Amino acid sequence: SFLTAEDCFELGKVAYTEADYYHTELWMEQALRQLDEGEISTIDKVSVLDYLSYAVYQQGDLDKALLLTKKLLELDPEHQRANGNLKYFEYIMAKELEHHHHH
Amino acid sequence: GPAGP
Ligand SMILES: [Mg+2]
Repeated sequence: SFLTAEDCFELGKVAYTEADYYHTELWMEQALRQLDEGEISTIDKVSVLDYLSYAVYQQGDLDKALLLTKKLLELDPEHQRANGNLKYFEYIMAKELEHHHHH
Repeated sequence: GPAGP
C-alpha cells in the first residue's frame, strides 16, 4: 500500500531489533528512497543510513557498508560511530592494498 | 568491529 518514510523506518527498527538484517535493509532502503524523493517526514536520513549501514555490514556486503558510511558522513561529518566504522573499513582496505603490492 | 545503533 502506502507506508510513510516514518512507517518504513519504524518497521526497519523492528526488524533490526529482531536481528533481521534482510528486512532491515528492505525497510530502511524504502525509507531512504522516499526521503530522497522529497517526502516530508520527521525522520532524518542520517539515522536511516546508520541502521542501513549496520544491516548491510551484517549481510557481509562490506563495499556497500563503506559506501553507506561515506554517505552518512557527508550528511553528518562528526557522527561518532560512522567515523569509527570508516576507520575500520579504511584499515581493512589498506591491508588489502598492502597485500597486492607485495604479490 | 563496526558499531550499529
Ligand atoms: Mg542485501
